[PDB]
Amino acid sequence: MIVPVRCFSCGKVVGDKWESYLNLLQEDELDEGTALSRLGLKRYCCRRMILTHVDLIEKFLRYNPLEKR
Amino acid sequence: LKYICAECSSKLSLSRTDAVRCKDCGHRILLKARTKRLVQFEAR
Amino acid sequence: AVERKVYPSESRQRLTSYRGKLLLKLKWSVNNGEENLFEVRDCGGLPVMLQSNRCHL
Ligand SMILES: [Zn+2]
Ligand SMILES: [Zn+2]
Repeated sequence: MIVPVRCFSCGKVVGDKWESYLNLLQEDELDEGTALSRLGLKRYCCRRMILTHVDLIEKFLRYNPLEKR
Repeated sequence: LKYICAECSSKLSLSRTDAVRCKDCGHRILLKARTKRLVQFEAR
Repeated sequence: AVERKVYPSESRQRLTSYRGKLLLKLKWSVNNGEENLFEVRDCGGLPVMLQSNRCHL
């Protein structure tokens, strides 16, 4: 749903890396493997976490029962 | 203000034998609001 | 008190059925046309297929 905090296998913090990773692909126009490297994700353990994350939460958030649409 | 309208989202409260409906919309479906209360969890 | 649309989410939350009014135009013909009466009849709430030409989505 939202970025996981740690990499499942490494233990390495990964949750501070989602918003930046998107900005790398978007703004700096890098490919995925270059951007992952720039964020320090070396082990394929860790590259997998950010490479394949689906920010499904951003869908959930569009249904907010506490505001007049 | 215990309840919330499911359609217009107006926060509102009820009483003893009161119109089970939004006082703005007239929609007859109301969500019970989460109010300040202690629930305890273990971070595991 | 004039009609308002019902969307399927409401049906899901109320745990009832998502239905539209089924109307029949009844022809009541006396003596082979000599005198025929018409009346449109409310034949109940007919469950409607979601995302079809009778659904509001
Ligand atoms: Zn990893
Ligand atoms: Zn309302």
